[PDB]
Amino acid sequence: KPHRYRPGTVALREIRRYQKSTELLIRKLPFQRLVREIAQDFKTDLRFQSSAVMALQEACEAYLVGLFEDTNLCAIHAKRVTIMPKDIQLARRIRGERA
Amino acid sequence: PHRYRPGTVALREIRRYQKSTELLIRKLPFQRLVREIAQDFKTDLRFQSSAVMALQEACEAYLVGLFEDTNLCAIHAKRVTIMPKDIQLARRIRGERA
Amino acid sequence: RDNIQGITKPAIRRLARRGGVKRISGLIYEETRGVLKVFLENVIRDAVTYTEHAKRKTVTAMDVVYALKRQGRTLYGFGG
Amino acid sequence: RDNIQGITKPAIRRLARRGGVKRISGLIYEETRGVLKVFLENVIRDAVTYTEHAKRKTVTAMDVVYALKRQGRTLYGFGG
Amino acid sequence: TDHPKYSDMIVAAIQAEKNRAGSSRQSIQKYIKSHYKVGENADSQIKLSIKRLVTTGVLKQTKGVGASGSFRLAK
DNA sequence: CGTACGTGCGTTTAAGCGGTGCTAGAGCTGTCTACGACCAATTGAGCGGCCTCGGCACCGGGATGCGTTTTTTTTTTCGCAGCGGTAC
DNA sequence: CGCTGCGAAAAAAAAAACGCATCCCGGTGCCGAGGCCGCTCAATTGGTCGTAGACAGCTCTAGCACCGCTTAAACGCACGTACGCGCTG
Ligand SMILES: [K+]
Ligand SMILES: [K+]
Repeated sequence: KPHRYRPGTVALREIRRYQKSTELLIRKLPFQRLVREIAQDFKTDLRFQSSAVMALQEACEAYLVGLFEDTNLCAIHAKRVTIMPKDIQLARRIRGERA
Repeated sequence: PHRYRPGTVALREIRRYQKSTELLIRKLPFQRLVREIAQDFKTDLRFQSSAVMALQEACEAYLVGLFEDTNLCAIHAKRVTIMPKDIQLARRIRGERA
Repeated sequence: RDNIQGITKPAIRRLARRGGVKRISGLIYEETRGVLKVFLENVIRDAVTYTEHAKRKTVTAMDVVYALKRQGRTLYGFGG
Repeated sequence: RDNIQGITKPAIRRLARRGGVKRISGLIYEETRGVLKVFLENVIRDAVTYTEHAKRKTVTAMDVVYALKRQGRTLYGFGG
Repeated sequence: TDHPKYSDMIVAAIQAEKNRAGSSRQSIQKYIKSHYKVGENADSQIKLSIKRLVTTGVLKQTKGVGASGSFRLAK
C-alpha cells in the first residue's frame, strides 16, 4: 500500500504546528482586498497605512481563533469533536455578540 | 388527588416569575451574607438600606442571566436539566474563569 | 459564619425559574451559592474600597453603583 | 469584487487549528466568512469615523486601534 | 469453571427471564457474569452469536438491527 | 435501564412587619495651611540621523523518536480426533 | 468415555520493520538592534499667589437591636415518572 495517516492524526499535528507559531494564517492580499471592499461601504477612494491593514489582520485572526476556542468547547459540551454552526452560534449568543 | 407530571408546575412557575419583577431571595439572609463578606475586607462596617437592595438587584439580575445562558448550554447538549458543567461552560465563555 | 446556606434551594429555584430553566440537578444549588459568593465578594471589595477612599464607616448605594459599573455590571435606579 | 471568498477553506482551517479544533463541519467556512465580515464591518466603521473626524482620506494604524479599543478588543503593538 | 459454546452458553439466563419483548443484549450480558464464566471479549462473541441466530432463524429479533434490540428464543 | 429529580402534603422555622429606643456616623459650616498652579529662565534628558557586527532565520544533512502497517509471536479459547483408565 | 492435548484459531498483542515528520547541528548572510553624534524642547529651579482640602466641631439621618403577632415560606420525606445516560449499528 502507499503510506497513510488516520483521520484526526494530521489535524492534531496541524494543531501543534499552529499553536506553536505566531505567523498570520490568512493570505495578506486577499485580506487587504476584503478590508478595502468593506471600507467602500463607508467612504470611497480611501487609503490605508500598510500598518493599519495588519493591525486589523492581527485583530481579526486573534478574534476568530478565540471564537473557535469557545466554539470547540460548545462542540465538546454536546459530546462531539466536530465544530458546527450551532456551536459558534451558542458561543456568540453567550459572548453577547448577537441576541 | 390532583398531581401534575414532573415538569408541568415548573412550566407554570416559569410563566409566573418571568411575568413579575419582585426580588426572589429573602432579604435578611441576603443582608447578613453581605456583612459576612464585608467583614473579610473591613471590620465594623455599616450599610445604607438602599446599597444592600442595589446589591440584591445586581445579584438576582446576574444569576437570572446566567440561568438563561446555563439553560441554553444544557439544551445545546440535547438536555433539559441544568448541571454545574452547564454554568461552568457559560462563565468560561462569558470570561468569568479560565 | 455560614450564611451562604441561607440562600435556600427553593430561592435559587425561583431565580432559575425566572431565567427559564425547567429542570435542576441537586449538584446546582451549591455551585450557584458558590458563584453568588464570588460575585458579591468581587463587587463589595470594590464597593468598600470606594467607601474606604471616602473615609466613611458606612457603605453607600453609590459605592455599590460605582463598583457595579467598574465590573461592567452597570445598574439603573439607585443614583446612576 | 467578492473578496470574502479569498478567505480560503484552508485559511479558516489553519485558524480553527491554532484555536485547537480537531474536526470541522462543511457549513463552518461560510458561517466563519459570515462572522469575520461582521467583525471587519463593525471595526472598520468606527475606524473610518476616526479617520473622517480627523478630516483625513488615509486610515492610520491609530484609527483601527482607537476602534478596536472602543469595541472591547484592545490591541498592543500598533501604538497607543 | 466452564464457558460452553455460543450455541449453548447462557440459554439458561435467556429462558430464565420470560419477557414479551424477549431478552435484550444488556440484561443477558448481566447474567453470564452473575453465575457462569467468560473472558473479556465475551460481549463481542455474544453479538456474533446473536447475528448467526438472526440470519439462520435460531433466535428471532423483536425490534432493532444487528445486536441492537431484543432477541427471543426459537419457540 | 437506572436513577435522580418533581409534586405535594405534612412539620419546623424564621422572615416579615410595625413600632420603639439609643447613638454612630454622615455631612455641613467656618477658619487657616499647606500645597499646587502660574511664570520665567536655565538647563540636559531624550529624540531623530548615522554606522557596525551578531543574533536570528535559513538551509541542507543526518539522528531521534512516533505512527503506520504488517509480520511473528504469546496468550488465550474453542472444537475434533486421539488418548489412558473404568467397567465388565 | 472424559480428559486432554493439541492444534488450531482467534485475537492479543507485540514486535519489528518501514517511512515519515520533528529536532538539532554548524556555517551562510542579512537586517535590525544597539550604540554612538548633535541638538532641540520639555523637565527643573525657585518663588509668587490664591484656594483646595484638613480640622474642629454642630446637626439630625439613618442605620443597628429588641420584640413578639402573623403568616408564608423553608424543611423534608415519600412516591413515582420522566429524563440522562450508555451501548450498537
Ligand atoms: K447618618
Ligand atoms: K491643607
